[PDB]
This record gives sequence, C-alpha cells and structure tokens, in this order.
Amino acid sequence: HGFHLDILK
Amino acid sequence: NATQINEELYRLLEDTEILNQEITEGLLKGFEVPDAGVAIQLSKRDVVYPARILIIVLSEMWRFGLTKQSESFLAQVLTTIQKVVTQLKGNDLIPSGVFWLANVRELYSFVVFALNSILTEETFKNGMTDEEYKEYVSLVTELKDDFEALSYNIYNIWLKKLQKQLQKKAINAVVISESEYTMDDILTFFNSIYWCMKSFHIENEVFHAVVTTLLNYVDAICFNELIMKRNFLSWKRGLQLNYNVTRLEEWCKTHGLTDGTECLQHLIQTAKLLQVRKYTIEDIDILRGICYSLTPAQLQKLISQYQVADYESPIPQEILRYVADIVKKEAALSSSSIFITPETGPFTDPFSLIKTRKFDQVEAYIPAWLSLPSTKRIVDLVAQQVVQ
Repeated sequence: HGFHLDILK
Repeated sequence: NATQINEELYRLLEDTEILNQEITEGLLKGFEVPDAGVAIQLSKRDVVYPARILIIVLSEMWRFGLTKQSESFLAQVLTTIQKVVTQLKGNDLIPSGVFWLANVRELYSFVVFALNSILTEETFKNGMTDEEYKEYVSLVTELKDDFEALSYNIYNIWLKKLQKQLQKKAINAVVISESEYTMDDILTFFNSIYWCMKSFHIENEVFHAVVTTLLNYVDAICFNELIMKRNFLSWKRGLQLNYNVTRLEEWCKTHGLTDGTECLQHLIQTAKLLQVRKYTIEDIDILRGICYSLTPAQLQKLISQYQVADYESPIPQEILRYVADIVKKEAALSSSSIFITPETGPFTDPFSLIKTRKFDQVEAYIPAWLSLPSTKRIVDLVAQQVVQ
C-alpha cells in the first residue's frame, strides 16, 4: 500500500 | 498520462544503484558550499538544498512502498555525510561544517514530522496492514535515531576540529602577542564562525553554544600556558594580557553574546592578579576575593612566578609564607592539579535542545549548476504530478 505524505507545494 | 508518469518514477526509484551513485558523488561529495558571507544573501532554498532534495526522493520511495530501497538509500547518506565532515580540513572547516549541520537538522526535522504523522494520523494506520504499519513505524523510528546520532556525531567531529585550529592560533595570540599569530587572527576566526551561522540561517542558540565551548577552551589552554611560564609574568605582561582578553570581550558584546566574560574568567583574573597590589597581607586577602575562579595552589604558583621589574620591590617572604600557609589548610579539607582540564568532548548537540523546524511543504527545486540526471527527473515528475 505504501506510506504517503503530503510534503510538496 | 498519470499512469505513465507514476511508472517512470518507479523505475527511477527502484534502481538505487544509479541513484545512490548520483547522490553520493554529485550531491553529497560534489557539494558546493555557497559564499559564507552576507555580501550576497542566501535564502533557505540555497542552504538546505541537498536536504530538500533527499526529502523528496525519500518521500516518493515511501509512497511507492520501496522500503527495501529507501533503507539502503539513507544508510549510505548517513555514512557519506559523516565521511565528508570527518574529511574536512583547512579553510573549509567552518563554512562546510555549518552547511551540513543545517542539512542534517533539516533532514532530522522531516523524519520527526513523518514519525509524528504516522502515529497521529489514522489514515496511515487504517490504510495498511498491521504488519506494514509496524514495519514503517519501526523503519522511521530507527531512521530518526540514526539522524540525531548523525547530528551529534558531525557536531563533535566539527567542534573538536575547531578547537584544533584554535590551539594553533589561540596560545600565541593571547599569551605572546602584544599590541606568529595576532588577536586579529583570533577575532577573524570567530568572525568567520559568526557570519557562517548567520548566512546559513542557523539558530542563534547553536552559535551561542559553539562560541561558549570555544571560549572556555581558549580560557583553559592559555591559562595552562601562563602558569608554566617563568620569567614572563610581569605587570606589563598582565596589562598586555588584559587588553587581548578585552578585545575578546568586546567582540562577544557586539555579536550578541552576554556570557563571554563568564567564559574568560581564568584569563581575566590572571590579568588582574598581575596588576593589583601584592605588598602586604592585606592585599592578598583582597586578591583571593577578586580571583574567585582560582585556587590557593594556583595563586601560589602564579604569585611565585611574578616578574618584578628593575624598579619594583620583590614580594616579602612574610607574604609567601602566608600564601603557602593558606594552601596548607585547603589541602587538608579534601581528606589536586594546578591546571584546568579543557573540555575536549564529547559535547551535547545544541540542536537537540531546540524544537525541530516545523516542517512545511517543500518547493520542488534543484540548482541548475548541479548535474543529477535521475534525481532531477524525479523532482520534475513530482512537480507535474502535484499539479495534476
């Protein structure tokens, strides 16, 4: 499934 | 198109034989520290740029579940970053060392943000296996510990190296110099450190920590040179010493440091001793009060090596007997050296005492002078994807 972070503009 | 975009990203990330080669050689070893002066102004984007890049790469590796790759990726980054710091010598010791302290801190801030996110946000725990979750939480946590162990390491390595550069210049410019090193060279050494930490957006607490450490060291190594100096400690010498330390005090004052005097007391009280009256017993009592950082065994050693000028009258045997008399009583209480053991490490990482930089979203950016084919392609791909 993975590990998704929101880190970009 | 989104299907083809994500497909290209995977192939680029899965091959951590090319990526590890680009990062280590082109980014970590091929690093170019910008001019460490506030002549030109540096934004954060130009200071922690390798850290911002390593974050994006690592972020995507975590997004496509490439745990096997991201582990070996960073396990080399740590080893390579620390390898560079240890290999630092010469005119690059200060700017390059600070440069990596900023990046490691930037990297450490993200891993803290990641670990704090995976434990607080339920979308992570709800959207993956109980096995997968226990793997990531253990993966990121192990990574965080390794990063704070990296900052702690590269700080000590860098700080122990700074002290080595000082000792070559500190002793001769404080003990010998009289207004082949001068006090100008010493203050230049500190000007370098000051301007670097200001240009690289370093928190002023680290600047305070570094200078404080170095000041106490100069205070120690110079005092240990003086107390062994014979036919040297004169009134004129004591006045010359006070001026040198004064310049150090005035530098700390004008550069946002208020505890500089506290760090140089052994030198200051040595200068005061070589100037104040020492004729009668009455004088020695006042001397013990002024020299509160010194011990009877140190006062005795300092006074007995005092250089009386051609005109000046020597210190009476009545005084010397009185001084040694006090030393007798002091030694009995402890039921023993005259030197000061300099703090040569290990040191507490100053960054570990300041809140981690509250991570916000990163702008997809990479310098044009850099040559990282695969690494740039990744960043460009995520840029298009973000818009989509």
